[PDB]
Amino acid sequence: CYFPLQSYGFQPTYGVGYQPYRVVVLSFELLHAPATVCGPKKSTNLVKN
Amino acid sequence: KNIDGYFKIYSKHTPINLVRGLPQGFSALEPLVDLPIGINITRFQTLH
Repeated sequence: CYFPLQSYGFQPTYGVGYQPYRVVVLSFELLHAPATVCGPKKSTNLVKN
Repeated sequence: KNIDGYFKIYSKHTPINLVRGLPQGFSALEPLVDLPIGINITRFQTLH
C-alpha cells in the first residue's frame, strides 16, 4: 500500500538536465463552432487620388 | 432574433407621451450588439 503522490526536490544546486522546466502546452482544436481567435493582422498606409 | 447562431440585437430609445396601449407613430430601431453565442432558446422571461 503506497501513497501515489511524490515530491519534486527543487534547489538551485541540482544539475542542469534535471532542473524543473515550466511547460505551457497549447491545445489546438477545430470544432463546428464559429471561429473567433485568429492571427494578428497588418495595417498598411492609406493613399488617395 | 437568432440568425445562423449569431444573436442580432437591435435597440431604440425615444421619449413618448402614452396613457395606455401604443401611440400612433413611426420609428426605426438602431443596431446595438451582435452576440456569437449559438445556443437554442425556446422560451424567455422578463425581470422586474
